[PDB]
Amino acid sequence: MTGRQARAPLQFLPDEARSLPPPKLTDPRLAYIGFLGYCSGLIDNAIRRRPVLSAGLHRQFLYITSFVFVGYYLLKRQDYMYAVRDHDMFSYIKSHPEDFPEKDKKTYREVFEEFHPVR
Amino acid sequence: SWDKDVYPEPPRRTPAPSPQTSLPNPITYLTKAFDLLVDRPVTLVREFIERQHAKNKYYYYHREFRRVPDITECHEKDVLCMFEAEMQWKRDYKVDQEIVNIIQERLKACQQREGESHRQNCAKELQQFTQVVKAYQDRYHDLGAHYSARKCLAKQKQRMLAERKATKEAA
Repeated sequence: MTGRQARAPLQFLPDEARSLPPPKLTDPRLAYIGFLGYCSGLIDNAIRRRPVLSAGLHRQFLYITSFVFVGYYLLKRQDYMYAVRDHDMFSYIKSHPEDFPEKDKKTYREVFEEFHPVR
Repeated sequence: SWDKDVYPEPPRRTPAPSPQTSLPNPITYLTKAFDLLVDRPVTLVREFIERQHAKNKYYYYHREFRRVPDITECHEKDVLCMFEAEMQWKRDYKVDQEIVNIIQERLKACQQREGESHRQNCAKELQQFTQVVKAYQDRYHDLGAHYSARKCLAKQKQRMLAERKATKEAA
């Protein structure tokens, strides 16, 4: 799926994404990203033979900061993409009444089915 | 306690034994000794415990429900209608199983009370047992394990449509 108003620069997030609410701090996805950064720092201390859980706390803090920052911007991009998908979908629902009719909600007083008993 | 009209009991019939000859009667001495050694102390213990119970007063109530309308009034999908519908149907199913349990306990008690003549004063309870269980065999039986409520209404429609064809042939 492509443009969708192909003026469209490279544009990592438009100004229209500042209308939807931004992702909160300590949302569980960025907490999972922080845990993944801490596991990255632990295993980085494990690749070289420096001791684990020590001697790299500035690298631990750098990894956590870098992953949480990048994941924050990617989550804002995710929210923008889902918002524009729903906006385009409901615009197409409103723009064409013919193909999407009201279905007759026949209640179960008059809807017949087969039965097929398991004896 | 319990209602005497849902778990019925016939009135008691007890003779007065007239001893012909005089040995006499070991079990009378033994049941008087049983009364004096068992019946008095357990009664005193129960009376003490009942006073300790009736110092305070607890109460438990019976949980009661309402009538959410139907499954016959729910639409195509409408999951927040079918939910109340099928839970109301499932609670009817549980209480109806226990109706069958009550009738079958009545049949067992009629067997054991009436003695070695089964067919005297057990015709009525066997009659109502076959009645309610014919209703159960007609209504809930041949649907299987994944009953929700909708297979029961499908069986309902299919059975009354087959009997409609039968009475059309009988017309």
